[PDB]
Amino acid sequence: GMSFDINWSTLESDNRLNDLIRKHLNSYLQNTQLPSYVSNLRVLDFDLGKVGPAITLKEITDPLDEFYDSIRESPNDIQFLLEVEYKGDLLVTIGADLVLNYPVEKFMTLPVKLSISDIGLHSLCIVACLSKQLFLSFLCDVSDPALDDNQTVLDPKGPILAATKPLERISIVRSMKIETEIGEQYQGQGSVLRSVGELEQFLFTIFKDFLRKELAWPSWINL
Amino acid sequence: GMSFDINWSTLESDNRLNDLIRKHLNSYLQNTQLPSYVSNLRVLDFDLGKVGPAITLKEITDPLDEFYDSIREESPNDIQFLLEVEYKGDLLVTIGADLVLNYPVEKFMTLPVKLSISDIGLHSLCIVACLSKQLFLSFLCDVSDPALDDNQTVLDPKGPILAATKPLERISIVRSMKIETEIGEQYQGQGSVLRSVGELEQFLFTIFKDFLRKELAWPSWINLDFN
Repeated sequence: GMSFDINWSTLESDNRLNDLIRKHLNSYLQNTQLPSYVSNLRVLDFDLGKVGPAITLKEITDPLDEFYDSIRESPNDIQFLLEVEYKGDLLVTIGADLVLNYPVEKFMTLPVKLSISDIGLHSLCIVACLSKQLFLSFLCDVSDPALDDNQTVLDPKGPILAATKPLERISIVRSMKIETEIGEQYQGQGSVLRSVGELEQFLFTIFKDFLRKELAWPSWINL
Repeated sequence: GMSFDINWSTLESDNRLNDLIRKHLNSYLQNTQLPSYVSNLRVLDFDLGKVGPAITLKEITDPLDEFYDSIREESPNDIQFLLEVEYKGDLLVTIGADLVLNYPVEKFMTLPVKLSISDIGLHSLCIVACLSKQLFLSFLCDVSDPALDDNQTVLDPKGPILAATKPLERISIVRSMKIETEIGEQYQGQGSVLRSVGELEQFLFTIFKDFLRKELAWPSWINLDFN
């Protein structure tokens, strides 16, 4: 490709944007139900990073007709079909309050720190634009099995775009790293470490679901 | 900012884009009048590079009306970006030249010679307009151009930038450039050869600048269409 360094300070600040994303994500978190062992989940900080994705424009066409059906509830309009490969420094700092003991009740609360980072990604996205609104979406994973025999992704009767069989499609996100810091007080006993463990499992699944319902086809991010 | 790698291979081409630029640069060279010391100028190879510019968003607006009559020529919502572009990438031009030497006697000798233009410095204000269905890029100004003091907005059509376009009244889009020259090592001894080479390097420098002026600098512009 070719190396670009893009700065949009005057459109919206990195601070501003990061906090917009942070507020969405918090909106997803405080609107999902929480388990036994976690009492409070919130996004402390979000940082999109200084490292972006490798974008490969593969096709350019008119927007899909499902958009026109979406607005019937022209022209000028154009959709990009892009092969996006992200291996960057997106960082989500999440705070939580873990509930410690089965015995008796509510024995102790703990402040805990989780860090979602190093998000791996190879995927097919479409970015459509139609007066006025701009449309970004993650369609597929590049190595998803229903692209075999070179069948174009933009086929509406295809399984991709139909989304008739979500179970069979490989997850958009290929890699992820969730780390967890607790006070050195509690690194000693395994009960705490176990609760931490499935806290990170739960967080993994929660994030999985977030991207599924926000970014994955059929779920749209709209500007 | 944020680091992007953009690839437009699906639409040609690294080869075909390079060869297009090469063909039109050759078109410029073969159509420019030459000094006595250089007989022939030609483009051996062109390579846009793997390194692009640092782009900073500098406001946004609806496209200038000049576009719309340059389309009466022949739509909301079209849009124009005003960009601070800073290029110091790896653009590489390999140019062949025929050197004329006539020291003793007359037209004594001509010398196949090979020049390398590289490290093109650039810091400028560009505008990228998109109207159905066409995308228009043009380099308006140099960042440190004197008609940008007063903080007079560039997009003022009555302002000098956009209206004037006078040949020498705006600092050249191109700030820096480095030209190397390869000749037969048997000729590295003679000073006359080296001096002719120097004059050639300067002349080539100039030529390339005005080429980029005539191709990129407002009111000249580049068109990419989707049809």
